[PDB]
Amino acid sequence: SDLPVEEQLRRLQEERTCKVCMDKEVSIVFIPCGHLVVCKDCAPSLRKCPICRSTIKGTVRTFLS
Amino acid sequence: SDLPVEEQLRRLQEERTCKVCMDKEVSIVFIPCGHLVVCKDCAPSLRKCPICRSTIKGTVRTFLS
Ligand code: NA
Ligand code: NA
Ligand SMILES: [Zn+2]
Ligand SMILES: [Zn+2]
Ligand SMILES: [Zn+2]
Ligand SMILES: [Zn+2]
Repeated sequence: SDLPVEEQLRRLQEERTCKVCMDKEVSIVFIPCGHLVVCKDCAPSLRKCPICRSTIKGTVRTFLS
Repeated sequence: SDLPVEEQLRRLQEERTCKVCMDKEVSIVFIPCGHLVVCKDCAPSLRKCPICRSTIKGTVRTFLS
């Protein structure tokens, strides 16, 4: 793709944005699933990953650069 | 911003793309710095993080979703 720019931009914004608050950017990696889908403010409120449903056993704070 | 879409798209592509191979997408988080800047193919060739310069002491495989 090969797809409209604003459509490509929307897809990247979406994958970089928190899946629970739809506001702040992702910054927490779940262990063991490895999803990067929530921000640091939202992570403590979760027992399980929003995407798959693995019970979060650890977390790593990450920075996109 | 408030900036041209193709410019916004370029910035997001760049932050999602490996900083060493400029090809595959980022998928490794460095420990302790927490940078997500390289792919899984490129990570083993590094002793230090490309962005800051922390000596990588561990890694977590992450998936953007
Ligand atoms: Na998990
Ligand atoms: Na590091
Ligand atoms: Zn959030
Ligand atoms: Zn998950
Ligand atoms: Zn790479
Ligand atoms: Zn670093």
